[PDB]
Amino acid sequence: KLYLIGGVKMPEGSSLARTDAVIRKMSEIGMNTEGVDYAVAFPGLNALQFTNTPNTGTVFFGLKPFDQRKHTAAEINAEINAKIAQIQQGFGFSILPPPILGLGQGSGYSLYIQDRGGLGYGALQSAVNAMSGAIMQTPGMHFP
Amino acid sequence: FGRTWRVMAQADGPYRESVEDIANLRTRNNQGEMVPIGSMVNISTTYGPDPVIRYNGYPAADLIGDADPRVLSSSQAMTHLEELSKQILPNGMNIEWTDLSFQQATQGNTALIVFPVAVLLAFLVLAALYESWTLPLAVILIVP
Amino acid sequence: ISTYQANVPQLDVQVDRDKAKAQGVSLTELFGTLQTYLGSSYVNDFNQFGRTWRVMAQADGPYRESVEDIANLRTRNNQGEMVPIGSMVNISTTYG
Amino acid sequence: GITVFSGMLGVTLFGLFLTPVFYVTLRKLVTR
Amino acid sequence: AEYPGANPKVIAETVATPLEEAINGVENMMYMKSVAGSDGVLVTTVTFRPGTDPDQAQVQVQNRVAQAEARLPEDVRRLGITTQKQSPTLTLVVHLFSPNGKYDSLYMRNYATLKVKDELARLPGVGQIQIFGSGEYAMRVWLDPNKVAARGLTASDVVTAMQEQNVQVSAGQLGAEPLPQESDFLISINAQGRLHTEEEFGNIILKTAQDGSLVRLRDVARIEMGSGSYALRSQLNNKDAVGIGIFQSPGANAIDLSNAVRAKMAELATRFPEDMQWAAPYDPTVFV
Amino acid sequence: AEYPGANPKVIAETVATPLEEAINGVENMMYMKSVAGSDGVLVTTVTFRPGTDPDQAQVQVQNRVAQAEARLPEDVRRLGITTQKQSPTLTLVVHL
Amino acid sequence: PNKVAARGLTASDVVTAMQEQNVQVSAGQLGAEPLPQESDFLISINAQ
Repeated sequence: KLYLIGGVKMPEGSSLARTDAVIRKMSEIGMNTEGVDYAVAFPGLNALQFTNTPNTGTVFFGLKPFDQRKHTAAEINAEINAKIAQIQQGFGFSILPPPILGLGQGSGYSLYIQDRGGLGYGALQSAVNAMSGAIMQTPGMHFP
Repeated sequence: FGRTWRVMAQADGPYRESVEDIANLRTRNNQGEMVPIGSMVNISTTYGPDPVIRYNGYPAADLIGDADPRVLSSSQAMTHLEELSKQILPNGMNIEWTDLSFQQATQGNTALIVFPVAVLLAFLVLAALYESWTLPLAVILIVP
Repeated sequence: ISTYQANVPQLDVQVDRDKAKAQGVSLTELFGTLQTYLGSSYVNDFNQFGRTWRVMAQADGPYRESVEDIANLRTRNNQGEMVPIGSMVNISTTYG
Repeated sequence: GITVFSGMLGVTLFGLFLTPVFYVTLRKLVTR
Repeated sequence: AEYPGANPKVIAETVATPLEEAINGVENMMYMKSVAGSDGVLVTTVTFRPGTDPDQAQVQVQNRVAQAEARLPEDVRRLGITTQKQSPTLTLVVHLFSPNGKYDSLYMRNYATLKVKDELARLPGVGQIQIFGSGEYAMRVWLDPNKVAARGLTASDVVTAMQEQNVQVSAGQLGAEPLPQESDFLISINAQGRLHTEEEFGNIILKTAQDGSLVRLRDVARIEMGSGSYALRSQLNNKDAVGIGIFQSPGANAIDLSNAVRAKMAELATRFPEDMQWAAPYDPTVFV
Repeated sequence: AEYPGANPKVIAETVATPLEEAINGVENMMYMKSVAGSDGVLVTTVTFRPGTDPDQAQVQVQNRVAQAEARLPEDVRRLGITTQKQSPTLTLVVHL
Repeated sequence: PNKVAARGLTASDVVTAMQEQNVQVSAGQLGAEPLPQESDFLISINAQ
């Protein structure tokens, strides 16, 4: 869809200044990569929820027309996702646009881990860590 | 400018940098003087969730990911995630699909109703038009 | 035929904040007197014939007909005395 | 495009050789 | 909903839960979600089955909110709760930027809020207009705790002073009907007590000092106006720009909304100041 | 809406303008008109295209008024705002 | 009522005390936006 969706998740308690420094690095990486037309950055804006959060960011990477490049969107996304993985300050990611515009924030699956038993936020945090590890272990799946 | 705007009062930024700034705020006592509030409050560090997400009336945590199409499909990924849910998530907690994944899970075996019904409808129409029970069989046998 | 008209006389009553402070009359007391004597004041409700009706407080007609009457309204200052409000409001006429 | 192109290519080759066989077999079975 | 200064846990416990209790059971509701952030803003999204009337869904949800409105805290109640039909994903982003960096963060952000937002929000098919990273345009009195304490005042004293010195009063009319004899003229009376400018607010009297000098508001606080003087954070390419987000209403045509916004922005660019330019690089509609 | 004692100018500013701000932008709207008199009563009329359902538009306009509730002054707030579908022309008059 | 009156307290005195000692206060964060320099951390304050 001639654009990609990227974001960052800095360590908890990070100020907006730290998030902005990493976001400016992702925008430089994206525009450096061939086939990327522009980079729209929104530091402090959560990618998956569109709510303000100090330790999160959002970058939209525009793509040139299909005839102007010899790489598909998936190849560009994989190339960017590999380069932004070298940033040690915070966790970075990039995903493809959702198949249906206006339904979902990005391509792939989407789920919520509900806490219907009152186990508390600590137990809910542990399940997310356990779930991410298992998904990473499964071949053919990226890190959620 | 012919509009209406609000009025807000708050301490300036520099006077809210560290914990010592909180303890140095001054409040009037009964006798009429001003004393710091640090002698009447206790300040300590605590961990908590930010942001707090609630899905369908229960505390929840979102999860978004993607898989390599040449290794795992969307339908396969959803099924693999469900079996991990009943394996890892403790009792009282479960996953819930959202966005396109909700539509993918909600839809039934839509191929399993229309395909046999359409074949049955075509067979009946051919029998009615051509006055035979075995002649339509010569036509619908090429559908497989 | 047009019902529009822009030459309707109006009265502008400006409250001199610094003068009121020197005179010793609080703004709340000053504004409340104008809001009650001249403008209608809604107090509370009362019940008659099984229904609820409002209770209104306002100055009578004879004492509400001239600029001098507005200047003759009396407020309470910080010393507890009665003082006319004509020495803190700049009553003026305007059109609209 | 790949679905309908592959399907029609297979149908044309299979239909030209199976439909006459299906017609003859069923008619002979009925008239048996 | 907005709860200024409240931590996320309090917002979810005291605001999100009462709203969810009133919102559940709405017809044709698929699922609902609430996100409460440290900024003091709670966002609740209610998703309905496809084919549901967006207008009927909004009024039903807005009526449920009005019922729970009494359970909410006073601070949340005072600011108000906004219910709008709105696509949860961006439809088109309009960027305001200075090619040579003539203007600062304050100027462009104020321009977008004051002279861009209202024009865009009037277009048909618009669900919500959001300036990313920009606060609301309002008075902002930045108190100095040391100066206020030295003068012999508290935070409550300062707040109460400006609450009573900026009030609106109606003064009736002269020659009313209760006169014993019919009057000849009827003149309306105008009593004014409001304030409009920073100097007027800076002239608010707090107390009379022991030397007889009147302590004004400007003596202890840094009075400021605007949508926020902090540095620009939104970026276009790698420069600094103001990003305006447009969310379409459900059922509205995406193509027409993109054309309408672009057409209006062309008209607005006619009266743009020098070295002020606009662009819309991010637009999924052009792919459609 | 009602504002006892307020002149037509302020009503058009602090009452009519906030309402028009939140009311503009309803579906099938044709034109609007607001009148603020010296009696302290504000009347705003929103006219839609023929064939529009009056019931669905009536709740929408009332919802818009509720959205701008906080902007109104407290004096107007305590009296309330009435939103009703209504023909602006007389149908029948009964004389006692 | 007998014990409240014995202490010299009225019903209004008791009600006023309870609604002024059980209140919700919001304390914002530290190192907030209007700083003149970029802060390294931002921590919320939970005043209960």
